[PDB]
Amino acid sequence: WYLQNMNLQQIPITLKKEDIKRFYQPVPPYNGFGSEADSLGSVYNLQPKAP
Amino acid sequence: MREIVHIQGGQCGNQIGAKFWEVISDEHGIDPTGTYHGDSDLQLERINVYYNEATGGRYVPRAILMDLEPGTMDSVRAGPFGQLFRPDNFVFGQTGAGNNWAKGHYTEGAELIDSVLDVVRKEAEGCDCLQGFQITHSLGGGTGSGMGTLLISKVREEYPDRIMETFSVVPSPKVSDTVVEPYNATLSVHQLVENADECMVIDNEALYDICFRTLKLTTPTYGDLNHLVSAAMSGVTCCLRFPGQLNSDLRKLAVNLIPFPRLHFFMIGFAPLTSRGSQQYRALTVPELTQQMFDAKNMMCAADPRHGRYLTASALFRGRMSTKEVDEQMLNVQNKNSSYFVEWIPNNIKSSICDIPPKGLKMAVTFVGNSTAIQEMFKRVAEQFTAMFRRKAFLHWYTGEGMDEMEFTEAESNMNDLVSEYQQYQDATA
Ligand SMILES: Nc1nc2c(ncn2[C@@H]2O[C@H](COP(=O)(O)OP(=O)(O)O)[C@@H](O)[C@H]2O)c(=O)[nH]1
Repeated sequence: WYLQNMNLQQIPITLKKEDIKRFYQPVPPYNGFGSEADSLGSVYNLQPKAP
Repeated sequence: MREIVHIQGGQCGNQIGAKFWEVISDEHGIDPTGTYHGDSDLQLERINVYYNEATGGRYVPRAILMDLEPGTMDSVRAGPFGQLFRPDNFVFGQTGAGNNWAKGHYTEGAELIDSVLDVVRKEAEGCDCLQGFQITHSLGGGTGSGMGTLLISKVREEYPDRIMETFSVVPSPKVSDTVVEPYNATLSVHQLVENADECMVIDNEALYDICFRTLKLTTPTYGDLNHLVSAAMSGVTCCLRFPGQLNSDLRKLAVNLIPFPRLHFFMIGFAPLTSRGSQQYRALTVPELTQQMFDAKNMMCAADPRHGRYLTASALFRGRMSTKEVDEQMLNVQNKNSSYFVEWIPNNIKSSICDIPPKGLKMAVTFVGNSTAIQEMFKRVAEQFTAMFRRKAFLHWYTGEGMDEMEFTEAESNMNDLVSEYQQYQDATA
């Protein structure tokens, strides 16, 4: 309607959206026990399963 | 000064030494070609304890490897840090003992031990000041249980004033990989109790239990067991190689941990150990170290330490810490667990502190405890022995190679007397 009647195209305007903060937790270093794949199960889940 | 040599025999002894030397090499910062690449100056001041200097600046362990079969040594030649061993020390047989104590102790072992005794004598004469010997074996194998204990006897006959340590893997019925475990175990213990200045038992059941519940790792392996054993082994001798507030050598431990000369059987423990998941979650403090130290489950043996009373205890701390906190924590624990400590000998806990922590850890703890709770392993081993001996089972091999059942009867009587006299002091009161 603005295009034909008013000879004016209406350009919609964007908006800033909500951005949530997220925290990062690093993998602990290798102590020297067992193996990487087997030992990472403990930090991956409470109940460890075979790699 | 006051250095010792390493002597390993049998598959178990060779494989234990294989990663004991690896842990020592990692601690001292030596490359697999023998070139030192460490960072601290303290890493070289006491390197002569375990390493001999050679031309070109390299170092070689004073390790002597023996077996009646060459396969285990040809395999340890393949493992990491296996190129540090001096080739002449490898002594191997051509037949094998077949898990037979008689074969490993009477006919083939007696003939073979001449060369290894020659090289051991050479090593003992070469060193500047001899402190003692450490010998690692398992009681589940015939060649080990015979040849190792016969060499213990021969070395004791020639060096009565030196100290002897034995790293004994006893066969428990839960991890039973052999049916002739208790014949060999009893026959080895009968000779070992007479000659070994110190013995400390290690149980594979305890190793696997530790691996599943403490570390919470799904797939325990021989490597993990050997690494735990090697860490416990190095925890004892760390203070002799590194400075500390209160140095305590193996002779001082022998003085302070053995009240009677026939009571020299120990169980040990190492702290801290945790899963990767709880490594950042946990905090390293003296109270946490001592509570994980004195936990009954943390022991390196399947024996329950709350089923008896501790005769004595020894502690080796690694890391920089205040001595007052350590003393007050030990006093608090000894007051809170008075029911589990014998009453007629007060202050039965020894403390030692070293200022050099292990690589990768800020604090470390080694526990060695002489308690009456070790009687259960001997009782069950003797029960299995008398069960298998009452019907003369599998004795044809043993009787066909020079030894008789009178020796079996004497060994059983001596072991039963040892158990009885070990439990006698448990009920003693002042
Ligand atoms: N820590 C550890 N113990 C082992 C390993 N392999 C076998 N054992 C233990 O050694 C004992 C058997 O010793 P054996 O091989 O018969 O000794 P040998 O006859 O002298 O070779 C058993 O009780 C096993 O639990 C290993 O790779 N690591």
